[PDB]
Amino acid sequence: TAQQAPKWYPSEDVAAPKKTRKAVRPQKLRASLVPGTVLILLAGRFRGKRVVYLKHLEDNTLLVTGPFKVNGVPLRRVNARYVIATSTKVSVEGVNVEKFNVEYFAKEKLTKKEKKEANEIKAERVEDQKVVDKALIAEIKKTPLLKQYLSASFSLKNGDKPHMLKF
Amino acid sequence: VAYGYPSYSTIRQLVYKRGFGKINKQRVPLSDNAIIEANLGKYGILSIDDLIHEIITVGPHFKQANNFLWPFKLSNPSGGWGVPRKFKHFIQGGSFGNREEFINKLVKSMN
Amino acid sequence: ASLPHPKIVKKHTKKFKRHHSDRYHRVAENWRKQKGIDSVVRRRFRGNISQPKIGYGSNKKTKFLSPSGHKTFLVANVKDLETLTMHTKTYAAEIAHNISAKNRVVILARAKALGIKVTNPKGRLAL
Amino acid sequence: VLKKNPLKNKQVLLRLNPYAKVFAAEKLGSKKAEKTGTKPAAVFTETLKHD
Amino acid sequence: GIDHTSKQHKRSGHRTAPKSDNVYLKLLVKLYTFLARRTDAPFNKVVLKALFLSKINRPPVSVSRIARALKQEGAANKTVVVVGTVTDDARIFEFPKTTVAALRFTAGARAKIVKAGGECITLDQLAVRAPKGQNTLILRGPRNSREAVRHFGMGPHKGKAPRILSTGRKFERARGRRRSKGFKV
RNA sequence: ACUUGGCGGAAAGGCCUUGGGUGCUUGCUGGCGAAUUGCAAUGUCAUUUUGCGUGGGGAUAAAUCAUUUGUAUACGACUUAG
RNA sequence: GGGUUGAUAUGAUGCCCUGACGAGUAGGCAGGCGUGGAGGUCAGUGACGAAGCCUAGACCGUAAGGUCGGGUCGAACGGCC
RNA sequence: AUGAAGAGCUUUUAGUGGGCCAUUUUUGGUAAGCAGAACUGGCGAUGCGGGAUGAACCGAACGUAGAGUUAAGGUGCCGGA
RNA sequence: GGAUGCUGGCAUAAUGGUUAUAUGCCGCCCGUCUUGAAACACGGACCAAGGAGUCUAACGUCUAUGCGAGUGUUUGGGUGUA
RNA sequence: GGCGAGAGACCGAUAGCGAACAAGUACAGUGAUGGAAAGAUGAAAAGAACUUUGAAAAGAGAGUGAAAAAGUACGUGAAAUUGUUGAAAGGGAAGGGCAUUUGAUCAGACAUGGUGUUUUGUAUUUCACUGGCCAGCAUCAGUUUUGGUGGCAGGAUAAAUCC
Ligand SMILES: [Mg+2]
Ligand SMILES: [Mg+2]
Ligand SMILES: [Mg+2]
Ligand SMILES: [Mg+2]
Ligand SMILES: [Mg+2]
Ligand SMILES: [Mg+2]
Ligand SMILES: [Mg+2]
Ligand SMILES: [Mg+2]
Ligand SMILES: [Mg+2]
Ligand SMILES: [Mg+2]
Ligand SMILES: [Mg+2]
Ligand SMILES: [Mg+2]
Ligand SMILES: [Mg+2]
Ligand SMILES: [Mg+2]
Ligand SMILES: [Mg+2]
Ligand SMILES: [Mg+2]
Ligand SMILES: [Mg+2]
Ligand SMILES: [Mg+2]
Ligand SMILES: [Mg+2]
Ligand SMILES: [Mg+2]
Ligand SMILES: [Mg+2]
Ligand SMILES: [Mg+2]
Ligand SMILES: [Mg+2]
Ligand SMILES: [Mg+2]
Ligand SMILES: [Mg+2]
Ligand SMILES: [Mg+2]
Ligand SMILES: [Mg+2]
Ligand SMILES: [Mg+2]
Ligand SMILES: [Mg+2]
Ligand SMILES: [Mg+2]
Ligand SMILES: [Mg+2]
Ligand SMILES: [Mg+2]
Ligand SMILES: [Mg+2]
Ligand SMILES: [Mg+2]
Ligand SMILES: [Mg+2]
Ligand SMILES: [Mg+2]
Ligand SMILES: [Mg+2]
Ligand SMILES: [Mg+2]
Repeated sequence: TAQQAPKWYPSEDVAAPKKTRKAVRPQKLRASLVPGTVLILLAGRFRGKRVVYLKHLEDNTLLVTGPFKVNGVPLRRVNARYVIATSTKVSVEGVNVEKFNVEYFAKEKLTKKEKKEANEIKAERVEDQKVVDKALIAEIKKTPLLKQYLSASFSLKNGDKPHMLKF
Repeated sequence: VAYGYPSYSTIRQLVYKRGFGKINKQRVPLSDNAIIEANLGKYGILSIDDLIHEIITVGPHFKQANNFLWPFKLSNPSGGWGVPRKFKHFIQGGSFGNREEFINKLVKSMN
Repeated sequence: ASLPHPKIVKKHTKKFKRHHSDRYHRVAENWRKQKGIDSVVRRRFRGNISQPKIGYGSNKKTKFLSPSGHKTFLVANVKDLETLTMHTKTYAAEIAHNISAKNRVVILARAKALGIKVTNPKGRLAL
Repeated sequence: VLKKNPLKNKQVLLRLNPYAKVFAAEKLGSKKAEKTGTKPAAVFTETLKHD
Repeated sequence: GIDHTSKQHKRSGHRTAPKSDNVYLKLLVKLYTFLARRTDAPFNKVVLKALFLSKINRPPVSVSRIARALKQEGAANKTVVVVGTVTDDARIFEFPKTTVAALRFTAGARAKIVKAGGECITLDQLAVRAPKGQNTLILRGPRNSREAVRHFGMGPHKGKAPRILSTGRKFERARGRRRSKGFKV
């Protein structure tokens, strides 16, 4: 024999985890995030774009829209820690947002075999966008320069001090 | 050493945050009144509060309670010592000696 | 397939090398304690090499485990391998260095049949 | 296996002391005192203000 | 750091796990540490400690010593326990009907105790007959009777047997032992 | 991007100006588009040099060794000549 | 300082719980690593390549050191008590 | 009164038997980084932060790591503030 | 009386290891006598191999074993697979 | 000691007798005396016929051999030390430690049991996922840091201000 043996072998039966005491209870969003509030996106494809907050979803996310006709941001799901909530406010009374949920955004995950060589849209989502944005632009048209404020993009300038700024 | 006259607040905070008993020559965190009832129930003491009482209202069994209490292991003061130089008397601008009622502030910073 | 284990921690992945194994060829790299009266390494002056001590010891839960999570067991034949039949999730076989190529085939076939992991299934393979 | 500190963790606070529940109910950390109409004598004040 | 009052990491100073590699003694230890752990009897702890002892701390116990011990009051029907060996003694001519528990018996001791109508017993049979030490009587033998102890504490005015191979006249009976030759110690 | 006329030598290598051409203009009002980077991943936008290619111009040497000299010289070097 | 022989499985010098502690020349003690040979065993490895040598190639160990892969080599050699 | 970290007891044996520094007390000496004593604490045998640099001074004594707070000493730049 | 849930990307040298290099800070030559060594104190140019508390007679303390008021077969004899 | 035998927990060519070999040899010293170093091709010389360059030694080929990485400088063929190639760095040394970058190089896990037959070789399989590396969010726990804010007490029941 090259190596003799261990006289005792450890058990291969796996031990079970103790009962944990970490219950899931909901988020306490900060007081500056109210539906209708205008947000600035800080990360992602649409970083620097101003957008409208509509609904707090179940997976600690915010439902969000450009509206798409204004700046090009569709009905989307974002995270609260990657946005700045401004003081500017819109009224969302008149938008039937109850339809949207975590299942509305499902990726239909990709398989192992499908490797992209070098490099589509759902009509339901397109039409729901056209339904919501028409009710939103009707209220954005009231306050002046707001359609422009949303079509524009946010940027920090020389001298901007975010600890001093107000959004 | 630095010494002085402690208040109920700092006695209570010490015994509740850094509260350790000498059970069979071991440093046991108190964490419950059963330990105290088992090791001091002889001397009428049942709770961490009755212990604090025997401490502050210096009783017949202060010796036994204070010996049961393991020496308090305090950190350094979170805001500092207040002086630039420690090893003069509190009177001469240092830290040692009797700081009669200013010991509560230091101990709370250290606990 | 390995048994679940924690993250493996080492605390010193660098080999403890003898003082002046870089300076003299006669001085080998195998650790020797400096026993000198004026040794900076023995006295532990700032900026010197580290000395091995028991605080660098590895956790007893993750000791002797390879990164796969198996403990290595040397084997020279199928009978030595079969001791790990009911211990596949804990122990992995290492074929000894002095084993011939034609017997390595047998050991690897039996290990594949019994589900035993082999750390060196490439020694003495021709193609 | 772990020392939880009272003065936070109200649960351990109440495990150690059951009086902590009614202490907060009555706000005994903010007890008001009965007003009194006592005034010091003239000798105290004149000795204090003396040179 | 700590200003230490005691010596750190000091062994108790007491033997555990007898360093004899005798498996039967190890089995007796396995039994008696269990009994000391679960019986609440001091006898088990005494016997367990005694089983750890060295040979010179396990001196032989004479049957005449056992007879003395049984000539006590209320000790005639007791069980004598010797953690060690029992030796014979021809200086006695009567021996009672006692039972004796011991590790080892010499042939003469066994024969005397049996011929007197008694029985010779092991410490494992003692465990089933008396798990808490019922009606027992532990006997230890003499320790300072040894030869080495004669020389322990050698010095002036102690009277403590110098270490010497050949005895007689002209071996350490001169200057330092009589006033005629210098001084007496 | 062209074009006119100036000024600038401390390291100017930049500053100003003329004329028209061309593009954009968020000064104002509108229309269309963006989505799928899937809840973030710098999410790639700069300048530094070099090389290989195409196509459009431009110009057609010297130094060293060797020989020689002695205003030089340990040797190199230096100074000369051919 | 303590707990734990209960049948069924493996190690009671075992496993587990609890608390404290950790500087070190001369020096002491303990547990281990490695070398030549001896008894035993693995019905151990081996010309389908032993031992040795080289290897900013890999793994284990706090370390002593051990293991593997590749190259070279050619006849013996190791693990455990 | 306070504390006890277990109290007491024995056997055997190693190294050592050149010392040095600081505060204070003090002898000789003009004095000495001189010679010699007393008490303690240290270096020797001891790394660490500070005193630019230093065996002994200040602070603090060391298993391997993480986070926080500080000692002495510092916060124009070298240099953390 | 000790962290669980949801989600995404990658599933490979990407994290990580090793190694060389660069950068910031630290880092005096080992061994040795010595109160004190980096020393303007001594040995050491380099490499391989060899190289230094052993055995014995008599003892001591301790430990283990065997027998035990006894103990020690082995000077010798008998026998032997010598 | 001599002759003849048998053994070894002995040494294994810097060991073991000084001497495993043409060793008390070569050699030194007037002399008495002193006194080494030095073993291993391969199973077998089959020890390289022959061509070619060269004055030749040799080389390059060819050939023998299981192997010329065995060629009488011959088993294996370490290190110091050196040559060539490749890689990298380098302003009065080099080397080391902690940490990361950059370059080079490298191990490990990526099957898993599993609904399941959209199945071929008809029972092999048809198979969506499974577990590793790196992160983000929420809700908690332990240790801590930095802020905002509320209710109370005390003192000459602040002193003052104000009347
Ligand atoms: Mg601070
Ligand atoms: Mg300070
Ligand atoms: Mg070296
Ligand atoms: Mg020293
Ligand atoms: Mg704990
Ligand atoms: Mg410590
Ligand atoms: Mg124990
Ligand atoms: Mg030592
Ligand atoms: Mg080989
Ligand atoms: Mg190398
Ligand atoms: Mg051969
Ligand atoms: Mg002595
Ligand atoms: Mg002496
Ligand atoms: Mg010394
Ligand atoms: Mg010190
Ligand atoms: Mg001081
Ligand atoms: Mg820190
Ligand atoms: Mg600074
Ligand atoms: Mg890498
Ligand atoms: Mg990396
Ligand atoms: Mg790297
Ligand atoms: Mg390097
Ligand atoms: Mg330096
Ligand atoms: Mg000197
Ligand atoms: Mg000098
Ligand atoms: Mg000299
Ligand atoms: Mg000398
Ligand atoms: Mg020299
Ligand atoms: Mg050697
Ligand atoms: Mg006799
Ligand atoms: Mg005889
Ligand atoms: Mg060969
Ligand atoms: Mg060869
Ligand atoms: Mg050769
Ligand atoms: Mg070399
Ligand atoms: Mg928290
Ligand atoms: Mg907080
Ligand atoms: Mg008030």
